[PDB]
Amino acid sequence: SQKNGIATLLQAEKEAHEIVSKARKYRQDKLKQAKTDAAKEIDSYKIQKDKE
Amino acid sequence: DLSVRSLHDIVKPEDFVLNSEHLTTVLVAVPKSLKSDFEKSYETLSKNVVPASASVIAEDAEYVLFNVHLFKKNVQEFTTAAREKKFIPREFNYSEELIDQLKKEHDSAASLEQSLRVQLVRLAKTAYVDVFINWFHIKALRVYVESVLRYGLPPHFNIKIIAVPPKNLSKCKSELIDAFGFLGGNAFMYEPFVMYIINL
Amino acid sequence: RLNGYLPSTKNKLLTPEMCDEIRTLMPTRIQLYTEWNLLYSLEQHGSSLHSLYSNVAPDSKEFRRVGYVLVIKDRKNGIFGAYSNEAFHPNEHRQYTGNGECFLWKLDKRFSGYPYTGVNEFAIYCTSEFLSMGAGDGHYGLLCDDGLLHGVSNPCQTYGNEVLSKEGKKFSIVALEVWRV
Amino acid sequence: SSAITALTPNQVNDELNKMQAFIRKEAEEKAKEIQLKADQEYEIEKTNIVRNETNNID
Repeated sequence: SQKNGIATLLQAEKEAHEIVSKARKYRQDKLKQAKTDAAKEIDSYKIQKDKE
Repeated sequence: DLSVRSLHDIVKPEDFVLNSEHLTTVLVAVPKSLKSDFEKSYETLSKNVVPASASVIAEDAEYVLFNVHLFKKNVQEFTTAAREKKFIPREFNYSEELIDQLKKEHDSAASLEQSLRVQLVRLAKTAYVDVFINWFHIKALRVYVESVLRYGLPPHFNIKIIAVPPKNLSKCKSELIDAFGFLGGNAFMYEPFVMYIINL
Repeated sequence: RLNGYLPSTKNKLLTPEMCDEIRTLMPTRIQLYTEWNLLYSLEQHGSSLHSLYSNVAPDSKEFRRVGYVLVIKDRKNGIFGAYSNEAFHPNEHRQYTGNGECFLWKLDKRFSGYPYTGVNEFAIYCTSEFLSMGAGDGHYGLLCDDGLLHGVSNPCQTYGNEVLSKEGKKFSIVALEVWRV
Repeated sequence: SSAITALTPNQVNDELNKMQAFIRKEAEEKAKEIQLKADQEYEIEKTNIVRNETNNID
């Protein structure tokens, strides 16, 4: 029989889909986090300059 | 044979591997005697070939149709190795409809072999009419020009047709030339005077 | 035993029954291959005679045995026309360019015809100002203006035809189509 | 015999395991590359935007 070896292959494909989703989501979250980090850094610099 | 010919109604999707990018299944035809040998040698024709996959799909009077589950890349390698091994793998695809289109093509062939035959009949008969008319017109012009060349000023030619059915065409030609060769001239008895044949 | 057309989304075209009926009378070897082509029309090609002549290019190299059919509707829906074997285009006044096998007709839901006769060969004519069919004593058998607005039809020796138009002596045009076969 | 097998019945599963293993390995490799690019972007566009902002606001 060959079906015995297709369930595991389907599970491998499913976890491949899950890990690509995870990787893309992590990339997007890192983009958002970098934008927020730059925003707060420029906020700090701006408050410094305007207080000066 | 079933394997070489279309397997439109023979093989079913379960014999294949669907919606899996890295896995597939081919259709194999095994000769009468090479059942066990191939069954113990089908996995060795390519790498990443899912072992323990042999399964009977169909058979004919000289072959038994098997199948092998293997990767997309290995299909070509297995097929070429089998072909060089005096072994014929089957050919098919997951059309899901080829059965009906192929029979419809056969029916269209059956309809056209009737229709085109009649149309060819009609065009051929009208051609045999008009082309033949032009053929007689051309020969009429031929006789006119030949009479003009060989004879003198005014047209008073007696253009006649004589048909000699039984095996007496050359004899009639001889009768005409010998009895009327002088018409073209004493030293011009090539034919003496104008005369032409229609091999109908 | 069937015919096809090639118009393009306009108000009025010709009917398939009419073409099936007319198919009866024309030289053989032409009725056999039956795929009619709309070479020119009045609706989607303007209303200029020059446009008509330009559209109908005497392109006979592919098939010099091609029938040309002109169908015209008079003022009061009286349909009629004629069949020609040569493309229409202005020529030198030397001679009428026309084979002695053309004919006229008065069609309707009641077909008729007037095959060419050997009495003469008149008014198979084509010029930049008019395009008329067989004639003789009295005006032409068929006539269309340079402007495609009025027409004249009368009996002629070239065809011995009757009067085709509902308004016999003269009339006006309301729609014209031309077909190539 | 309902099982046309020329070898032992568990080498099928061993090759199965190797197959899913390389699938997992390639998945991990692509995921790690995605993570690395997501890390380096984190810094490069952050630096670009903070630099140009700081400059114009200065």
